[PDB]
Amino acid sequence: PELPEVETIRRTLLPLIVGKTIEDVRIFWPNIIRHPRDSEAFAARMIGQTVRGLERRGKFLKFLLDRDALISHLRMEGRYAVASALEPLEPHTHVVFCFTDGSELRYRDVRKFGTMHVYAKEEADRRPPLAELGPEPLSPAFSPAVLAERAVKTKRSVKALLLDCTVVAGFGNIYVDESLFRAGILPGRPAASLSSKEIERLHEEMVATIGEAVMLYVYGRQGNPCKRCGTPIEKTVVAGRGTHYCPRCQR
DNA sequence: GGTAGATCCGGAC
DNA sequence: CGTCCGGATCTAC
Ligand SMILES: [Zn+2]
Repeated sequence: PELPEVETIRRTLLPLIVGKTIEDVRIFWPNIIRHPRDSEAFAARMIGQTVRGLERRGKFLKFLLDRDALISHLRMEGRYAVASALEPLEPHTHVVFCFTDGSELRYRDVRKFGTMHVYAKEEADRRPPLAELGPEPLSPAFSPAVLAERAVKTKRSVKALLLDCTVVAGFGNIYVDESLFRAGILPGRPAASLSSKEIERLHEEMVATIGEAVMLYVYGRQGNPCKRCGTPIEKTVVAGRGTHYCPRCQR
């Protein structure tokens, strides 16, 4: 899921697990667990902790417990569900947190691609994967001035810049293509080639696109007419990713 | 120290 | 049906 979907998950999941105490943690694909390296240690440390909150940073969910934070990334296909311990698990369930009330928080992923890290709460923000995360795209800390500073110091494309999690947190491939289209900027443009007016227009569209979705012009629309000018949308590879643009609207 | 390339994964061509 | 593809490391020029 993208950042707006992660925010929805954070909002809806919290009341379903807040105040529940972990009684067991079952791990069916150990590779999901990244810290501690031993999944038996990951399971053992969670037991007896109560869920106190749920925050989001970028596309990461941070489950706040008594002493620990569990930091979770779903990638494209991960999903959480809260359900009864009496019912059969859905396919591709890799990690289950069993609560003392007979309910469970279940993690499901066909692609087996998500990650989980557990640290003492106070350590979480200074260790992987949160450690070098950039500002929230909807926060004042992400300003056109911060964006200009990163753009001018790199040789990379503007698309590669926006994909960099140290520049802005959790801004997905879909939103990068959509924001660049709305801003009228080609995704292959060197980031340092952007004018001051382009930078602020880009920031503005980034904030609008992501802000709208939390409260498509190009992505996946290749070979189809641009909704603004009727030019067929093109697809290319930029920064190793599928990249969608209108070659007339974007410059 | 910036940055491309390697790495993980399975459903879909 | 070997290869393609997302995000965010981690590795190593
Ligand atoms: Zn157009």
